[PDB]
Amino acid sequence: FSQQREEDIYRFLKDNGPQRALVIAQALGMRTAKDVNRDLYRMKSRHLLDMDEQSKAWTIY
Amino acid sequence: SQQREEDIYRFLKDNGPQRALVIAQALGMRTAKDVNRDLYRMKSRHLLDMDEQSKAWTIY
DNA sequence: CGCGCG
DNA sequence: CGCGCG
Repeated sequence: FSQQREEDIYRFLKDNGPQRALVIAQALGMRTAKDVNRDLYRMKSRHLLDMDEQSKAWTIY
Repeated sequence: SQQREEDIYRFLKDNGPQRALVIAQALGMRTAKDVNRDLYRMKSRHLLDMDEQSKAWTIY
């Protein structure tokens, strides 16, 4: 987390719809999905986001 | 190849099947992540094998 | 290649 | 909790 990145993540998914972790990271200047996954799963635990297990895509809920 | 693999082999040979954490600490390192790259690299070459139940690596 | 895991 | 992942 660095630092309110979850806010940026939230804006991207809100404006671009359901996207995989790799696309989210690249849209924020990062390289791999590992750079944002701990954030995504932290937001998911707080019911901010949710992931479709089939498409591995993250969306706002 | 990277000499460390030879050291992992000797440890498993003398101490028997061990989990990745034990192997790493035996070679001076801290976590399993420090040796997992070598382990699976040796597995693909059929040097080692991991018991999926106990997660212990052995000579195969 | 899914990996979230500290 | 397996995770090797670049």
